[PDB]
Amino acid sequence: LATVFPFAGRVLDETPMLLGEGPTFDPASGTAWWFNILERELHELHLASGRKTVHALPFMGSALAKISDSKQLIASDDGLFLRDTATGVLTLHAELESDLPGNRSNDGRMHPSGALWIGTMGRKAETGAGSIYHVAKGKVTKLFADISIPNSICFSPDGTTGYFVDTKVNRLMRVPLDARTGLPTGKAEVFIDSTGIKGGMDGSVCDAEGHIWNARWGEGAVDRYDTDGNHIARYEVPGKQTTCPAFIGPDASRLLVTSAREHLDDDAITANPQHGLTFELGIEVKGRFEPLYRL
Ligand SMILES: [Cl-]
Ligand SMILES: [K+]
Repeated sequence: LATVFPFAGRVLDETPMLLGEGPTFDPASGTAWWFNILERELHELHLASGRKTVHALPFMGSALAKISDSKQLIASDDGLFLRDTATGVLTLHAELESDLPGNRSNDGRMHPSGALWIGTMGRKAETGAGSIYHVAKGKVTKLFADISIPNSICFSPDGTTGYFVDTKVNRLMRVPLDARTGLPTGKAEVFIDSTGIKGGMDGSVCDAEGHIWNARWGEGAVDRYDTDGNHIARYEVPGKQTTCPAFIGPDASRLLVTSAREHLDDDAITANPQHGLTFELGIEVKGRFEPLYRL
């Protein structure tokens, strides 16, 4: 091998996140959204102005989908909730491991059919405690079981392949899908075996050409893979506990990257105060805006 691109981007938000995750962009308002999972915060950044707002949640949100200009869907440890964007009022939409207090939600992403894929996990990453679910029109269907840390959920440009990983295993899987529903039409196949290679495969996006861009926890990097699964580049970022990328900007042509301070000792934070910050890379990407969730 991958070509290394040292960081030449910028800091989008100087506030450090304990566990920055789940970033997404609303092109209609020009606003990036992400979570601070463990602190129950939903962060809002208006890009053009740099105006930052932090919204307190009664649960650990980990994924956000737009429904309309007035409504969003939030996946959390306590279920799936509708959020009114004007008032911030939250209303239960569907249960999601709502009777499993030992688990929380993690990585999730919208399929172009309007269905959400969302991962869950034991709060201590208990082996095999997690799953990946499909949510469409409030109906929840389990897709994959026995996953310790679900991650890297994303989809090919035509909606016909899904990708995911168990971060504890680091074998990125591909799944053939029905593009009209986002449901699998075949079993998962190993696409990228990165087992034993340093760092954990965390959140991913898939660009307009079908390349996967994966945040690598512990390596301060976003790794890019071509459509054969070759590792062609590594884009360095200052926060080493890299968690997730997102396409941002008016042409979905910039890349936002969240990071985390979780577990890091005080000396580590002192040595690198950029742990946990939210960045933009210096390079162009050819992205796509996230699909809307269909009620
Ligand atoms: Cl160009
Ligand atoms: K739960």
